[PDB]
Amino acid sequence: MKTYDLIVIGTGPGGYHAAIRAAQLGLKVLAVEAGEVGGVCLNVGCIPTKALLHAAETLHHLKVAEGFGLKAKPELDLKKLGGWRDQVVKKLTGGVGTLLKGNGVELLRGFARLVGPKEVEVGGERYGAKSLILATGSEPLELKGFPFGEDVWDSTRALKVEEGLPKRLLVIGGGAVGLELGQVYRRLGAEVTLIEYMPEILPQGDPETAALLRRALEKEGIRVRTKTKAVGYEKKKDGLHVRLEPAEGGEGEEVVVDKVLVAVGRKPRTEGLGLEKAGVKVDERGFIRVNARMETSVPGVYAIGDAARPPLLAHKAMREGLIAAENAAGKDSAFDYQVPSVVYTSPEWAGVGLTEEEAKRAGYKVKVGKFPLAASGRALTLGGAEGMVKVVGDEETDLLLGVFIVGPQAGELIAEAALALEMGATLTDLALTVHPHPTLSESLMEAAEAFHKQAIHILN
Amino acid sequence: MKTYDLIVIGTGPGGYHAAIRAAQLGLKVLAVEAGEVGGVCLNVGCIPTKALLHAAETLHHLKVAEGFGLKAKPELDLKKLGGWRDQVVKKLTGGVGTLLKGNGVELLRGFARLVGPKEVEVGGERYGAKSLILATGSEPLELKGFPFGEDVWDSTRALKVEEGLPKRLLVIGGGAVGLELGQVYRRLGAEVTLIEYMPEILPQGDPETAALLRRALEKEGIRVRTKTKAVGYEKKKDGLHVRLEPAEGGEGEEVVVDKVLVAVGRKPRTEGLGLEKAGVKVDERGFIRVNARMETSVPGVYAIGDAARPPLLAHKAMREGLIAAENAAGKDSAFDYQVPSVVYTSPEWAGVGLTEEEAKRAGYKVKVGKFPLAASGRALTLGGAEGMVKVVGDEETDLLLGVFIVGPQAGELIAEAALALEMGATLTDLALTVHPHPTLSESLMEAAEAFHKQAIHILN
Ligand SMILES: Cc1cc2nc3c(=O)[nH]c(=O)nc-3n(C[C@H](O)[C@H](O)[C@H](O)COP(=O)(O)OP(=O)(O)OC[C@H]3O[C@@H](n4cnc5c(N)ncnc54)[C@H](O)[C@@H]3O)c2cc1C
Ligand SMILES: Cc1cc2nc3c(=O)[nH]c(=O)nc-3n(C[C@H](O)[C@H](O)[C@H](O)COP(=O)(O)OP(=O)(O)OC[C@H]3O[C@@H](n4cnc5c(N)ncnc54)[C@H](O)[C@@H]3O)c2cc1C
Repeated sequence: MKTYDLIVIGTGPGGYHAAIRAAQLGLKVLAVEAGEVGGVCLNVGCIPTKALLHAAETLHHLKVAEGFGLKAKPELDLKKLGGWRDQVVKKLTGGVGTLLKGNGVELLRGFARLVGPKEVEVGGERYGAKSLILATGSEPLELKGFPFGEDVWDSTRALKVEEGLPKRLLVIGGGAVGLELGQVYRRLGAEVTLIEYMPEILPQGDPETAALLRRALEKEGIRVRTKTKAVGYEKKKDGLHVRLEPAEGGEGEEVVVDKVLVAVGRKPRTEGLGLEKAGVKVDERGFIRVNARMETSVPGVYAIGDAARPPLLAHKAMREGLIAAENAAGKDSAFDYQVPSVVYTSPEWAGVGLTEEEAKRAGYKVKVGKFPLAASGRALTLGGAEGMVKVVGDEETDLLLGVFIVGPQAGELIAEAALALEMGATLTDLALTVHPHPTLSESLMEAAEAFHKQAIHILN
Repeated sequence: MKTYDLIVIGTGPGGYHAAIRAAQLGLKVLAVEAGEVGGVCLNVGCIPTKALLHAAETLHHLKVAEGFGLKAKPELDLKKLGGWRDQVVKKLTGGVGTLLKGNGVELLRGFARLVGPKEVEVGGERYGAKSLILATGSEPLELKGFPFGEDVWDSTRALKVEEGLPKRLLVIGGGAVGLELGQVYRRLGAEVTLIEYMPEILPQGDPETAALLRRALEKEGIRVRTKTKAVGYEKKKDGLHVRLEPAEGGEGEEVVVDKVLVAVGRKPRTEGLGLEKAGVKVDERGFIRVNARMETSVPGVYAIGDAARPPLLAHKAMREGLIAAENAAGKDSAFDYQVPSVVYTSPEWAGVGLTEEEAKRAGYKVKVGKFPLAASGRALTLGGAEGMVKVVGDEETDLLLGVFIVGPQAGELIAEAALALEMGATLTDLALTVHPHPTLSESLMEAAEAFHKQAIHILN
């Protein structure tokens, strides 16, 4: 049995961050990976999806561009697009491999399973360490009545646009994955229908900005059906006849499509991992129970990322990996941070902090400030202003509580909001910062001014 | 004589901000404008230039897009482009006019001249007020040997691309104006040579990131010559023969172009304004002398924006207008803010805070963190991925001192840095904020980690 200071199972965002940070702190690390280095985000998630979205937005904007004299007869080669997507993925996963090697981390390819609290079995061989970090991630959640197959795709299959685009696609799930892939397919020419069980898409996010995103997608032809669920389907020669019903059940309604993309969630990869042999507690949902130090019920064993707890986001997994690594190295670290969320559709949607309802539930005297991109000079110079910024704060203390953005570059602008929350910023602090003009970032400053009823570019 | 609580001369960014904020505070305001409402930024500066840059970037990106299957046969109608530029300007200036009216601000069209400390003459009529706010802005600075005319353009003329593109253009000035218009013309097909008197472009900005921008421009075919000046020219049959020399004087070198764009600076519009009749002191350069409250040598008379002092930026003028208005309303406000600066070229350049040299002179123990966009996953998904983020801080206290960025969306990312500085953030604070992945904003977080020698995506 080979021994190390730390064994990390999984090399996705969380796992490779843990391995590298642990190595920087002087630990001898072994990283085990059953598939491609880089995990879901780099191979079949964040990266390939953002790549497709960029190509789709570039194509889409050309229609807007006709407005300023740019006439074009764009021809998109899907095979070439798929090739570029693959190249981007390869460059990034290769880069992580080079990073692991350069940091002295040993990389073992195989499926790891615990056989004890501090012993892992891989390919019949045993490996041990005083610390273990479980970063096994998640997988597409299956939906009753829609088993994955040739006609029912998961997000991974949906990425392969070069394998034939369906004329009609039904997307089940109004979360980031469904919205993003849905828009990609629409912009590539497919008829797209998206259904969401909740009253509004992005159910956990601010309903107002989420609604604006839905409206933008509807304007592009995507049929969005909220408070709706898909019960099952029947395969016929003319396509898949899917039965739709109201959220709480009711009168049936049929929709016929060629393919179905199921994006209703993720399932943590914690079964068949040997956790029951190590004493690691798992909750009813399959998530490994952890505290703020990312430590499990077993001393010296940590869990991070999608396998540990929602939200299922990459930057969160990355930070959790650093925390677990630092603690495995003997430090005293803990996760207590504001986690932003972004949807990379066009316009983008981003949020961080508390929604109006959550702030109210928390006991704050909620007050909001809004700034429409229709009043943004920068948005106009970019060919059109679609979106808004909403700031949530306490009117008594002036404390900033949350920020929600819908529009171009929302994902880049939300970092300013995250920093503001981490610094305990007030709405006055946000308004007092001199944002450059003209920029989309200015909308945050103006939304803060609107909160105080003194915005300049809009009547208060 | 008609009397008001406040008279604002000029309706550019500074002027209309002062007029509106004063109105919000209950003052009876009169705003005087000799030309188009909205000033330089909205009519012949920020807005039209950013619009042209966006069109040029959309066209340019098609080359990179070919890399992912996007085939196109672009055709740019310059007349249509100019028409769009005009539409954007008209919508925004019309918007400011609507805001002034909506706020109860009286708008008088004409050229105002003070005739006394608190009295202004317009069109032969007299107007008075307890407070006066001077926001007359600036105009293109003329260069010895290059009087403006048919062959020597100022930025306003350069905006009119629909009036014929020159085969060869010489741009004098390596500031934001020269760089931006130079890139617009190059992307539109012109041969472009740009010269800068100082050793590096963007002389007051971080030289490291400024040099990367220069190199990016040179890669696009723009010939950039620093430490160089233009002495004069002679109009011949084959074009304009311009004599160049080392900035400090020396052997001459001739360059032949069809048109020259002079972008060497601005001159404050303070002559013929009646300041000598009111007792308002002006410095050697023509700027109205003001303190942090934006107060001039005459109680009750304030000056803001380009007419008051450099840097000559829109967001600065806007904030100064708010300060002046608030003080005119009886409050106690003062300008003590970090002012970011942005160049909207591709890649963009942005900076805020202290450069390494300025921090060193300030007495800080300078330490820096750098992160290359070549290591950014998001940058790769957007195609080209060139640029870098540099953070400047104090080693002993960990205090963030300055941030400089060169790359896509640099101007949108700098607001986070500005907020950080206003909040007294340390490099640790910046690194601890969980930035969304994958985003370009992550580069700031990673540059902070690099400062501490523990960045994950690059070897330290
Ligand atoms: C289509 C799509 C788009 C997304 N877009 C975004 C986005 O834009 N932004 C964002 O923040 N998040 C996004 N996500 C979610 C993001 O991908 C995840 O939050 C992130 O990958 C979680 O990292 P992780 O390290 O926990 O796990 P994972 O990346 O899943 O990696 C776990 C790794 O462990 C390996 N592994 C598992 N079990 C074993 C075992 N027993 N032995 C050895 N190796 C094992 C796996 O093969 C894998 O490589 C997206 C997800 C999808 C599906
Ligand atoms: C090509 C170009 C691009 C630029 N790009 C940017 C950029 O991207 N970002 C940025 O921050 N800055 C940019 N600037 C600079 C920015 O435009 C100025 O900083 C800003 O306009 C200054 O605002 P202001 O209110 O002080 O003055 P101005 O906007 O100049 O407005 C002054 C107003 O006063 C009027 N006026 C003057 N004298 C009188 C009088 N006696 N009576 C009545 N009315 C009078 C003028 O007609 C005018 O409308 C750019 C400038 C140029 C030339």
